[PDB]
Amino acid sequence: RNKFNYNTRECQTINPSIRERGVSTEPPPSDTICGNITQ
Amino acid sequence: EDEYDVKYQMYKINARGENLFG
Repeated sequence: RNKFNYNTRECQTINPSIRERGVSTEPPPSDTICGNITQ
Repeated sequence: EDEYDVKYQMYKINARGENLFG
């Protein structure tokens, strides 16, 4: 009107996506033997 | 038709400049 007409603008940022992923470890295995003593 | 059409488009860019300068 008195200040001349303004000018529209646009800006947007980069929005990464949210993912839900779940993984597992495991208890390592073990061995259990029995032996006798030789002569 | 063509005559008043080109007149109309001239009038259009006229209005563009006039609204630019307020």
